[PDB]
Amino acid sequence: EVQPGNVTVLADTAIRGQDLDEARAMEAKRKAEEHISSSHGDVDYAQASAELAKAIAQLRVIELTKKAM
Amino acid sequence: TMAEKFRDEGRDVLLFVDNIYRYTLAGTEVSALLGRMPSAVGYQPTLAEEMGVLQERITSTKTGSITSVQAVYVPADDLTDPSPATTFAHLDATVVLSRQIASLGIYPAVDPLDSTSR
Repeated sequence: EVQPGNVTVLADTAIRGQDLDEARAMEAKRKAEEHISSSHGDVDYAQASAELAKAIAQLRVIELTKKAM
Repeated sequence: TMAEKFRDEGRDVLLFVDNIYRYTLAGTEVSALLGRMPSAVGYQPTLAEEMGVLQERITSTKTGSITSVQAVYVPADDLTDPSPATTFAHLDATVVLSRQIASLGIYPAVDPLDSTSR
């Protein structure tokens, strides 16, 4: 899109097309008609979450300290 | 003894003892003066016999029955103190009250994860 004294290219980030977008939509539909889900790549969150899950496990603090809540 | 007399007449009786712990405590105070070496947390050596000789004659028989309710104080809220621990065995229904529940205003402050019945 070009203007008086200015111009812009609203570039696409991936190849677009009638067939490619329909293939992507077909996979997006299949993944929902099944119940198949992927794994996020946050290995840091995985490490910290498993460490905190194991550290917090089985520590019988409440009923050790007399805290009612 | 009066409960037993009413039992032997063939009747059925209710017996309410308002704090049985004070029966064992009054023994501890006296135990040392009688010249007996102290046991686990101070109690007399004869704690379990002093308790069983009483608890075992308060029972129903084929001539009459005694239904009894006993209050049982636990010192320092410690349910593992020798006296509550040795008293637990003599009861059919044990209702355990707790301070944590009472501080929530939830009366009667019974702990349902500790009360049980035969």
